[PDB]
Amino acid sequence: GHRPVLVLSQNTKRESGRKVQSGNINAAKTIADIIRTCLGPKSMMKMLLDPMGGIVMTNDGNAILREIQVQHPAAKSMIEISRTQDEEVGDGTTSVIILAGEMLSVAEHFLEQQMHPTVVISAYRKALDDMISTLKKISIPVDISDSDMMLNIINSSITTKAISRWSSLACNIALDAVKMVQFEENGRKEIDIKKYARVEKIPGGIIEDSCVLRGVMINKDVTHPRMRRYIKNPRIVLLDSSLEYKKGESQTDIEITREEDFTRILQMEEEYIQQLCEDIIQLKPDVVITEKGISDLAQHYLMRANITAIRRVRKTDNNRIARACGARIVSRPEELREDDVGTGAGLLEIKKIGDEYFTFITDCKDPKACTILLRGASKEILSEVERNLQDAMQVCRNVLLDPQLVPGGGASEMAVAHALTEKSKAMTGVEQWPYRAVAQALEVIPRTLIQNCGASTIRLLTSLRAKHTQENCETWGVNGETGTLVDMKELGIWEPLAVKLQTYKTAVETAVLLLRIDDIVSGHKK
Amino acid sequence: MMPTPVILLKEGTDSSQGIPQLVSNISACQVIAEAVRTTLGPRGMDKLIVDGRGKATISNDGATILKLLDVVHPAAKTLVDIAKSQDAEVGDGTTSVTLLAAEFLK
Amino acid sequence: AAVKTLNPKAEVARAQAALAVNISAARGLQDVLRTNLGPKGTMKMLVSGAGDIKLTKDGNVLLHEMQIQHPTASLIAKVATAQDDITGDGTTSNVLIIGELLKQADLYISEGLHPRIITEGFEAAKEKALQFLEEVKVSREMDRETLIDVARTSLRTKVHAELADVLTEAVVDSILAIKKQDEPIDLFMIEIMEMKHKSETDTSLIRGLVLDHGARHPDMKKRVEDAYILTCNVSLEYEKTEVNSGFFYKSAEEREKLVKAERKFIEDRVKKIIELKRKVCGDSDKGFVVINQKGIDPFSLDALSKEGIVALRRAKRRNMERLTLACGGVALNSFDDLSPDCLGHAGLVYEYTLGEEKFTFIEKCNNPRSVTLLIKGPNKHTLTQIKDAVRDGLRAVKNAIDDGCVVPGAGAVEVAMAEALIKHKPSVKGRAQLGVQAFADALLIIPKVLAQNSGFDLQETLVKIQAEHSESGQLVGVDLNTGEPMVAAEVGVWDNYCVKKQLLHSCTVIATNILLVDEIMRAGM
Amino acid sequence: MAAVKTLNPKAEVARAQAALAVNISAARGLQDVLRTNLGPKGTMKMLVSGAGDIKLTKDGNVLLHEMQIQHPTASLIAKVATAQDDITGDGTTSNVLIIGELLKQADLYISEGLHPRIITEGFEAAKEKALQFLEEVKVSREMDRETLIDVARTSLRTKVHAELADVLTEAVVDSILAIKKQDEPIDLFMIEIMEMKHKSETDTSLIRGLV
Amino acid sequence: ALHVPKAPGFAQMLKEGAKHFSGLEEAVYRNIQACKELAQTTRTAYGPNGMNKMVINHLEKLFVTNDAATILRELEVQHPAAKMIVMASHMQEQEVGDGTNFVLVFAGALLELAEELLRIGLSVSEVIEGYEIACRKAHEILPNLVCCSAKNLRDIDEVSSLLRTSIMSKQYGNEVFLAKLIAQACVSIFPDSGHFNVDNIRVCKILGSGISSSSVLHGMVFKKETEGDVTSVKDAKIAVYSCPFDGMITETKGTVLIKTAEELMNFSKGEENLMDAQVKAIADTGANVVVTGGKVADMALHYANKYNIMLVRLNSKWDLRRLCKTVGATALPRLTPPVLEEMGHCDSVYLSEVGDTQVVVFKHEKEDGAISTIVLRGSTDNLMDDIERAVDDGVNTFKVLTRDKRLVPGGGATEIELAKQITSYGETCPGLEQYAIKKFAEAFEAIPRALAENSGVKANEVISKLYAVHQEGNKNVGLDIEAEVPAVKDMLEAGILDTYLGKYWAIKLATNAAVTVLRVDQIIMAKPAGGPKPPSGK
Amino acid sequence: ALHVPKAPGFAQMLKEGAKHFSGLEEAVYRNIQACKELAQTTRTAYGPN
Ligand SMILES: Nc1ncnc2c1ncn2[C@@H]1O[C@H](COP(=O)(O)OP(=O)(O)O)[C@@H](O)[C@H]1O
Ligand SMILES: Nc1ncnc2c1ncn2[C@@H]1O[C@H](COP(=O)(O)OP(=O)(O)O)[C@@H](O)[C@H]1O
Ligand SMILES: Nc1ncnc2c1ncn2[C@@H]1O[C@H](COP(=O)(O)OP(=O)(O)O)[C@@H](O)[C@H]1O
Ligand SMILES: [Mg+2]
Ligand SMILES: [Mg+2]
Ligand SMILES: [Mg+2]
Ligand SMILES: [Mg+2]
Ligand SMILES: [Mg+2]
Repeated sequence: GHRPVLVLSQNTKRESGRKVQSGNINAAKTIADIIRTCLGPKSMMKMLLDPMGGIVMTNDGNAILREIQVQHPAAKSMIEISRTQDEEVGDGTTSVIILAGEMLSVAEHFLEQQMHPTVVISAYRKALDDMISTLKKISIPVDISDSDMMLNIINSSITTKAISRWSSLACNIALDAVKMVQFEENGRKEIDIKKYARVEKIPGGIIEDSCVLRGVMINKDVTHPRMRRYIKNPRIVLLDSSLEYKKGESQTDIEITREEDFTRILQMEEEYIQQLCEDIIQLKPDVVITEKGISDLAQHYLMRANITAIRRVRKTDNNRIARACGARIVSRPEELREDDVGTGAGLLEIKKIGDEYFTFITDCKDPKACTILLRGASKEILSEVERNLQDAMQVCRNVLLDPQLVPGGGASEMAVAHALTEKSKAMTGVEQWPYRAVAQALEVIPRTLIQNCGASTIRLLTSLRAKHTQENCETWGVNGETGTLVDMKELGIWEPLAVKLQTYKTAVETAVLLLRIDDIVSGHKK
Repeated sequence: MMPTPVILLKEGTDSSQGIPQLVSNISACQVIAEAVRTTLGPRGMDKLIVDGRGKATISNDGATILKLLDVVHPAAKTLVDIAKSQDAEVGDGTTSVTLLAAEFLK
Repeated sequence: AAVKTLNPKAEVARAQAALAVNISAARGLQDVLRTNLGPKGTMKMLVSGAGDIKLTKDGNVLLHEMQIQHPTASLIAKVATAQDDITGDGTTSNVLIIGELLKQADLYISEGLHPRIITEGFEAAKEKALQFLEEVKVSREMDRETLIDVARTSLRTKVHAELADVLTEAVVDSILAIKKQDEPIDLFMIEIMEMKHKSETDTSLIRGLVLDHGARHPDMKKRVEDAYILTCNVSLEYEKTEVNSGFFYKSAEEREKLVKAERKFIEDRVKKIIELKRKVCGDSDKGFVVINQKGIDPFSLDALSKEGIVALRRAKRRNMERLTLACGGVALNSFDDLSPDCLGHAGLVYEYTLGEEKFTFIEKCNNPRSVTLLIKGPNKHTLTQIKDAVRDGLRAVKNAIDDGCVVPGAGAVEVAMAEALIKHKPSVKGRAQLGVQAFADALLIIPKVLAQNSGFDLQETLVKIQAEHSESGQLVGVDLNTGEPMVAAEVGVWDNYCVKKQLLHSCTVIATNILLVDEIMRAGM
Repeated sequence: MAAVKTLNPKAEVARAQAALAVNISAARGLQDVLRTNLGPKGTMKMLVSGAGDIKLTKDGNVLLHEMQIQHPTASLIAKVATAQDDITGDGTTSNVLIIGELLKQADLYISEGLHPRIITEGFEAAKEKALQFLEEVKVSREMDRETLIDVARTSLRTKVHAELADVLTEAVVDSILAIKKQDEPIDLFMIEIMEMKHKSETDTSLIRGLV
Repeated sequence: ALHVPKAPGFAQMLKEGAKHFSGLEEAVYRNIQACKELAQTTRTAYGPNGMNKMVINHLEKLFVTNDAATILRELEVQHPAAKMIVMASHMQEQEVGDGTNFVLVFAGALLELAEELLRIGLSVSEVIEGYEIACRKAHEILPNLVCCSAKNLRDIDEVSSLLRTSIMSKQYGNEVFLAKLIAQACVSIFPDSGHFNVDNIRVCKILGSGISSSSVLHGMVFKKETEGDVTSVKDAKIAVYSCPFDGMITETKGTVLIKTAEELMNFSKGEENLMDAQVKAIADTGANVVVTGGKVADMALHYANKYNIMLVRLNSKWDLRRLCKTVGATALPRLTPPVLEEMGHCDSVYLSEVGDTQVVVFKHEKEDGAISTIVLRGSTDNLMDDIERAVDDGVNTFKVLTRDKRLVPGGGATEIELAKQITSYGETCPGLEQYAIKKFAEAFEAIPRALAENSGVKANEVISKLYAVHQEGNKNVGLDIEAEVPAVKDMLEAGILDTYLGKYWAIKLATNAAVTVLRVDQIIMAKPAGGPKPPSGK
Repeated sequence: ALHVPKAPGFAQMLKEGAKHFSGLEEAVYRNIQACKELAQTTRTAYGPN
């Protein structure tokens, strides 16, 4: 007995002082170093072993970061900012991580030099505002109608992925999907590619056969063999309620005392099913899609009217069909109207791919939803192609919402760094040194590009910095392949302004958040 | 005999072949016959067997004594089986059959 | 390591370690699968954890049944699985080409060359190789002889010579039976049924259906000559009310009346069937067969048997389509309006009993659009091997029918492609010529492995074949009996064009992706 | 599985291509580690012993001795390099590199179904021809001070830093010329190597006497 | 330098519990050794002089038998090549019913001789081709070795003589009596219709009086008791009901609703009156015996006893079907009285006690009926099981004879003639397959050699004498087991004959199994698992 | 597909307790960090203060 007495519970560790700051900055730098080599057109693949047995081959920084598990909370914050960057704009996930790591690394110096973190944070915020101003200044407009320019933008977005050799087909697919998904209702513009731009992967075939359909495709088959698998101009009716006899939600009990009541009940069930089928037929459709089961008797009654029917379809797939073919999902067939009947799909085909049946509602006229049929070598290759297509569609949506572009290949970073350095000459306070530190730390992107390209970092970066000190050289970047300085007005590597703004904001605020941290406490439960 | 990494039968299989196993079978039959040997005749004596639960069975019947014996020897079980057969078909002579069979084997 | 610093229990291989691990795994898989290629290959035996015995020669089956826990092995297995799922053949060639591509790439990477140039050369060589494959394919009208040749080139590689010869006729006849002009072939209409009572050479084609179940009433006829087939999906057994009814009576007589009354619903449908049978055939010469996808209670079975009707219950779901296509009837989900025009016809129906399981044969159809393949063998593993072989043969024949072209086999196309790639190499700009050369050498693996399996030496046979091809310009392959160059087209050694194109595309893609991997990570814990 | 394991269940055996693959892997690993040693532009290796002693070295034989390796083929290569160092005192890294490259090149053709024996006759014939050519190409000179200084440079510059090697060249050449007797074998035991730990590395020199 | 690492590649990629065997020595020779070991294990039970084997399975169940198939089934065989040999033997048993030991002996001999051929320098492909050619030649030769046909199957003595050779290997001491029993049982069944059903033979095992007291009954015997007072009927008119002998009830739900006192008073009386009326209506048709497949109600039993109706309850549906076949009735689904076509007739049905077992007997007097039952007596359960196995072998031999009437001489004569002619054929075959053909011919020597070894004489002298006699021009001479000195005698006169179809199928299956084993070159066994059996096997 | 095997060559031949740090990031940066840490520990005792 006579147990020890103490203030806090056991296993409640606590670390304080500059050691905490050093550990946090080191964790951020380690996170940056993990994916430093996955930046630029010459980035290499990385293989990730899923805990459940899967394998992920990816170049995306967000996927790599989210596929690993870390214990240090600063690394957790880095993973969180990578996920935030991926969710917001779509790409730039590794660039923001690299920038945040570099900013924290250069703030470590001033932390060593007795400067309080609050001064560093204020300088960081001033630098962020000035970078926002410069990025908005050096932007250029883009016309939406110019399809070639959009294709070039998507190409420059996907040159760093593994789909760079099929870039033309990938850009066409992404542009068509983003344009055709674009929708407006009640004066509210909407580009919802998460729900109405579905990417379906079927291993096999060749990637050149992959295409975006003017419709939707589902992994479903007809309920009965006697049912047509090819209809020229189908009239689609969508249902989300079962076409079978089911009990009510109230506790109902029958009490049979006469001979003919049992058969009467069974015939009443059959007649109720026939009534529902007749209500459906009254609109004279061609195909019927339901999210719940369809009884065999209902199938017979539907076939009697020469009507195709798919038994069980997911909610999201049914919504995609409704958007594509202009149908409206209804629950009670008695409430069905002519307007709810979906016309607009120019062909319905149920063909066999490999050893599995697939239903196509393609050939629609003005459809608002799509499926992206992806074919390739294997499942991992198709997953990586899907990730690249997601990045392309996100970039296309960002350009559609914001028609501004800024030069790529490190040109924007160098131009903003030069502007920040020039503005820093006016300040006389102590805040100028972290300001210039942020300015030069922003130069990590071209340095990483040169390092990945294999060229010499020091002389190329010095020449680029000297070039950016001239009058009109804001578009001078670095080739990610030949390792030479080139004007981006000729190379054409442009990236959306929104992506760059989000990257800079996220990096600066991650540095700010990790700079405020001190007195780490751990071990307590909830 | 070699370990033979891949083996024919299941590991732990016991096999006995030849004259020695037949001699052992005969000896087991004699052992079984000895357990009911003294229960034969007007001067015969009873045997008491206690089970796991503690119940005691006192009997002069050869078939009952053999049944209460928990024989596991494959050759010895034949004597118990023929004692049961004699009890079923006749009802008397259950002690004589085991003695006769064991004496034949001896 | 940074990853180990962040996660202490992390396994990481970086830079040359990643390439070494991937190439070692690929070369191990290739070394295992070298002996599979060609009809002269060696059968491999697979024993599962439960002691099940599996004799096979297919690449995909062997890959799935190897006890391997390697990432690159999993990637190659997925690639081969896609290959088998789409084309049905070429898995062993897929693995061999992937392994040899990686080995040839390493041969240059180990000398300081960067893998990116190797990948660029691989892709340029792949484009040129696809062009050459388009230029070399033989567009032919797919008559019976060409399909027999293709089925032979598959089955002889997969099974014994005589068994392959039988399966060629079986598969070709089945495909010709189910195929309609200018219409996609549905392989679901060929039922592969296994019986385990006779020899492997007894496998045959029944131009009809074979069902794994028989009539459950002992008094039903065991053989009907002229039959009217009634395929249906109607429950003929007692069904309970959906609303939880139950019965309420006050005397034994009322209970008897309720018992007699609750069967009226099913008895009405049974009476409809009986009346249709009576109307259709008024004599005892013709017969009536009822195949139901749902159960039939003993009362309905007795009622049907009292009218001389054979009833089969709990049939397979696809059997409805198969019977409607073969017999020619109409599948029914209800008996609301049943007419003689919806009845199928079969020229002979009989039941065969084998041990505890019974089978029903439906043959002599007027023009069966759906047929069945009956696999017969003395062992389960023999049945599995024959099923795999007939699947491969059906896939090959279907591919030949779809793609009107066909590519000469025996490695002749590989040699010609390698020669064309070597000739085209000077046109490639930069150091990608090394990648082009590596791609050509990797393509040359198929004749090498064929010669090695046939027992000859790689170098002499390969140089002889290449010299003959250069001198004559023909498509000379490998003669597995003599080792001399031989025109594969003339002798009938054919390969699927789609299979070759898929091999090229998938192998190049996976090799390029693996070559660019510089780090394997395991930090999900 | 094998014949050996039938008699000795706890026996480790590699047969046919397995043994060749094991040997090639070990040789290639040793060559990969020792590649960076060759030439004056090589990199230092820091070798920490179990007790914690620090040894910075570039010599192939010394580096092999301080390897934490338990491989048979590595042991054979180490013995060969040890004999090389014992008799000639140089060429250990080149020894390991040449052995590894020979094995790799031989495996390159063996993987094509070729028997290793033919490679062995090729190797012996090529060795004979190479020895003849080496006899043809050698440069016979009068070993004056300049040639000895050049040889000492070509060794020490690889072994140590530039200016340190420059000092050691003069030291070694002067010592050898001091103890050398005309047309007599050179007794290297007569050059005592004494070390002190009080000055810089460039303060090492030669004493025309004994310490 | 004190450890040998695993070679890079497949060796390291293998799982921890897996094993990989490849090449000749590691795979083919090991499989041949295992198959030879299995064949040597089973060899001692071949022929009439074969000894029984005590086999204890995992459930500690006794088994005494010289039947190769049963021994193989009750051995936990772990080597997969031996598993293929065992399943080939089981296939032979399923197809024919006899010759399993022949299958094992031939497969083992073929595999040892193939191992010898591989050692001397032949390739696996050459050995396989030679074995296939020799098997084809043997199949061609076999019809020429047929000595005589059955030529009559409705006869009693001739069928018994034919089956004597089949059931002489098992229970060698007393095969004449068992031959007569099985002959009578098989001749009662097998009507003018050519089809013969093995399942129509029923074996009832009641111990107590030795196997010499066994008999054959033209009917069925059930180890049950009558549920009523009547225990003997002389002019039985069995009515068979699949439904329980009770008032039927609704399948949905039965709830007696009472609203007045009169209904409560009269419900039980009405139910009992309905039961009495139903039972009396059943009895009025003349059905004095009632057999039901379900439970029997108390009131129904009382009213059946009131009307002098014999009650027998058969729980097994197979027994009900067999009784319907024997008597000639129809299992009614309801309790309605049976019409004259559904009313079965048996000449005598009664309750009797055999030994210390109460049985119900449905006995016919005519030498006809769909099903005949053999009642077996004895002193030990294991001995009676062995007698049942011998009876099964005899019935399978009769079924084979119905399928094919051709017979070949036994006692090794057929094997010696086959070996001689295959050797003669192979001596004229140029090429490397002559060695394989000669070895296939020599593999036939293992049958007479095993017979001679089991009989206790020198095998070499017997084989030399057999070759001499076959060379001088006698093809029907085999091993004479009734002699202390190696001697031979003509087997056509002795009546020791084997079914041609059985030998043909056994040769085919043994050759196929040997070839299949030889084709295997690599083995990849997964880590063994102690799982609770495959789901298919339950 | 759940474990990363050791790379063939030097990694497999390494002893069970040995460590091998090679390259710039794995060796030089770690050594510089250790030296900086030692200097940090001793720094505060410099000078009269
Ligand atoms: N062809 C090119 N030449 C030079 N730089 C390029 C080229 N293509 C892309 N970049 C640069 O690489 C960056 C994209 O790299 P990426 O791997 O997509 O990183 P993130 O995932 O963070 O966007 C862009 O900032 C762009 O400036
Ligand atoms: N009779 C033959 N003569 C020569 N070559 C053949 C013959 N049959 C098949 N081949 C060649 O051997 C190869 C067999 O490959 P196969 O074992 O089927 O691999 P996969 O099953 O992965 O397709 C084919 O590419 C074909 O070109
Ligand atoms: N009386 C006999 N004399 C000599 N040989 C016999 C006699 N009876 C049977 N055989 C031989 O014994 C063999 C039967 O062996 P058996 O134990 O039945 O094995 P299986 O059950 O596998 O057929 C037959 O081939 C036959 O030639
Ligand atoms: Mg990007
Ligand atoms: Mg007494
Ligand atoms: Mg194939
Ligand atoms: Mg040196
Ligand atoms: Mg027998």
